[PDB]
Amino acid sequence: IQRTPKIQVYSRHPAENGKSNFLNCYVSGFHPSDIEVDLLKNGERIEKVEHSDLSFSKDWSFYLLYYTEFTPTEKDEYACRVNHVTLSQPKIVKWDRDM
Amino acid sequence: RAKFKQLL
Amino acid sequence: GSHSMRYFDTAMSRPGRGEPRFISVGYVDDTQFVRFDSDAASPREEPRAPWIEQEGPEYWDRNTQIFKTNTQTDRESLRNLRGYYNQSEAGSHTLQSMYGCDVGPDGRLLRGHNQYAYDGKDYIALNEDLRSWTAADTAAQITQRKWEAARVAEQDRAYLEGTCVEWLRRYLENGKDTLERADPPKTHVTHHPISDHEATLRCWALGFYPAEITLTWQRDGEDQTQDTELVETRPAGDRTFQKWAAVVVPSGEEQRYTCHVQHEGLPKPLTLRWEP
Ligand code: NA
Repeated sequence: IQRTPKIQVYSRHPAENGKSNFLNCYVSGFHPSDIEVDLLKNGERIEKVEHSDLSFSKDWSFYLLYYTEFTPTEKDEYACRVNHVTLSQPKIVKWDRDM
Repeated sequence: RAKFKQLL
Repeated sequence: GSHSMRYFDTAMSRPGRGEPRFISVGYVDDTQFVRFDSDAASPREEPRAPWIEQEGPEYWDRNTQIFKTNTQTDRESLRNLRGYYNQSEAGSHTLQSMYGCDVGPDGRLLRGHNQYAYDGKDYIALNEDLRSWTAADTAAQITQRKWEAARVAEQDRAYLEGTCVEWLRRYLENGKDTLERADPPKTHVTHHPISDHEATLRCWALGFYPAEITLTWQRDGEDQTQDTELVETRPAGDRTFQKWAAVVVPSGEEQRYTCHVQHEGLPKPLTLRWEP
């Protein structure tokens, strides 16, 4: 009766340290639609993150894109934190340039 | 262009 | 060269937190062109595509009227569905619908769609004939008999064969520079050692539109479906999409693997290998 979200964290453009880009967290395949998504910079919530309009795939599972401008560096760590009824605790997925 | 939906 | 117009509607009750939220988002292929959200603070400006701007305020008014009526209809439908399933007033429930049409490169109707789901489960669908219904259960049979009595299929058919096709064709014309442009994937292969013994080959597709794409790995020319990790196609935020496919290969055997890419924007399909 419920479907847990898939989560991908990635950049809009190929990551280049020092160059402005967009950080994306795509949550998909979930049901029901209630969901909480944060983007993190060094463990802390990024403010004013925007998101797409609630839609779904032809199998009825919901998807949302959360996004914010960011300038990647060697040291800064980014991640996406997701909560949904199917999750006992928030799930954190780290941004990895190679994914 | 949207469609008028019907009552279920 | 084929295209689709589709509306994806979600109505969700929230007892104790006001009336059910209704949101309808309209797409031409993978381009959202309209949104109506009953929770939006100021409509407008709810987003609309550029090539929608030229249609004028009467067009906006008409669509807004339909969305507002749909909001009420879906709220009443949610009340009916609660009863059909003997459900309590305490829980949240979700009614979703998809409707619209597919056309070919010549703009002719391929088929229409009008179907629903309740709480994530298929509920009722207009059949491809645009005349008859398929109901999933005894609750949806109630809807089916109501829709049969009111000759609803006939109304849906008129929209799907008429309005839907005529407006999709218009949008395609007016938005031809984007809607009828396929952007091919930019592709490359990366190599990621796991151990002394094996490494991941990851084949990337970036910057493509529309979202439909085929990305596969072969070993010695044989499909590696079972051994390939294929992530879901994902939006970049600039209208384009991204995808990758990965295989784990034995050290030194990388040249036996080929990545294959098909997409509407490519003059011809790609074959790629790791290039160290
Ligand atoms: Na709906």
